[PDB]
Amino acid sequence: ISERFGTQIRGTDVAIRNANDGISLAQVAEGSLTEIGNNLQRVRELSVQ
Amino acid sequence: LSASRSRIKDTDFAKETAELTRTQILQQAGTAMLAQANQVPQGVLSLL
Repeated sequence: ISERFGTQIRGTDVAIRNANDGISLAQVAEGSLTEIGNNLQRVRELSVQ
Repeated sequence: LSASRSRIKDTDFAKETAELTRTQILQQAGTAMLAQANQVPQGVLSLL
């Protein structure tokens, strides 16, 4: 049982790391989409005139 | 990108100090037990 518990804990650590990396990926994608949206807003304002 | 890089390279000061304290205590325990084990076999001389 001690060896099995060791397996569990050691897996849990790298699982934490993988979850953090997923968070980072999502953040970067949202960062780019924001600027795309701002440019679109400007074009629409220009086109109303 | 700078935020992303730091998650996998930086030290967490909260966890390392506990390991330091544990290792320091274990060293003293080991040294004391070593001295005792070395001292043990002296008792054979009284049989002579």
